[PDB]
Amino acid sequence: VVGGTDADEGEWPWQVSLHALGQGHICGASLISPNWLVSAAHCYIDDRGFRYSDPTQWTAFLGLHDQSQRSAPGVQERRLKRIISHPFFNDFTFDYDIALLELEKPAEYSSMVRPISLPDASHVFPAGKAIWVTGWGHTQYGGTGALILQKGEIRVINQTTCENLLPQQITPRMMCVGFLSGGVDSCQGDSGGPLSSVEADGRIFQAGVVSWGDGCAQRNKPGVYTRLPLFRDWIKENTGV
Ligand SMILES: *[C@@](O)(c1nc2ccccc2s1)[C@H](CCCNC(=N)N)NC(=O)[C@H](CC(C)C)NC(=O)Cc1cccc(CNC(C)=O)c1
Ligand SMILES: [Cl-]
Ligand SMILES: [Cl-]
Ligand SMILES: [Cl-]
Ligand SMILES: [Cl-]
Ligand SMILES: [Cl-]
Repeated sequence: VVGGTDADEGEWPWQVSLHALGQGHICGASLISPNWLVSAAHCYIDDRGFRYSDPTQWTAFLGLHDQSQRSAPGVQERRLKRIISHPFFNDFTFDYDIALLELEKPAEYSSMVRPISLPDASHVFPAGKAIWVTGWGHTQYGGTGALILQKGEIRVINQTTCENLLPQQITPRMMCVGFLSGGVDSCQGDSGGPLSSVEADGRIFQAGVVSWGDGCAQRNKPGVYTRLPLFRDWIKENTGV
């Protein structure tokens, strides 16, 4: 996250850190039930001789605040049993960039570990709506990740503007969220993490999944996120949640 600040301990208890292959934190995810996470399909693709598609190579850290304090009280580690990528996902256009991760053993809910609510299929997050993005990704494009979880407030951008800013790249599964002036954005290592939207009655719903962007925090180049309402039924069919 570029242009954000340190999250408070326990502030985003659905935010998960996914480590693989002894490389440390790679991608984010969100807790949606005791046994299931939502993430980005693109994080789980074999590449460069590393078998990122093998669920047995991953460790999920729940309740984590600081990557250098993985043994802090309340942090839970879980293995993955399987990774279900959306059947229409592909890594040419990155359309349908969403995956479901099954934990080998259930999370234990606490003040530090608890799920985020999924939005109904009919919900639309309108242009201008404030949304939070969180993660341990780079704090500058080309930079280095954050030890302490970062948060930043961004806003939904008009879909036609999004399409025009990123020509031939934005499908209707994608949503631009950020600022046209830049400054606050997700970045490399935030992929797969949730957008968290505070709704009118104070309830928080997941509003999307960090996917991609042209650089980070640049003017006219807001982050691109997978929309979540479209996938409510698919999530229910595959997880029971
Ligand atoms: C994710 O954090 C990560 N994705 C991977 C994939 C493999 C290993 C590790 C990680 S971390 C990162 C989030 C970036 C969010 N950026 C902003 N909000 N500004 N996603 C990426 O790095 C993705 C990964 C691909 C596999 C989807 N790539 C990009 O973000 C770069 C990019 C993708 C697609 C189009 C463009 C536009 N370029 C041009 C010339 O038009 C850039
Ligand atoms: Cl479950
Ligand atoms: Cl486990
Ligand atoms: Cl939406
Ligand atoms: Cl806008
Ligand atoms: Cl301009």
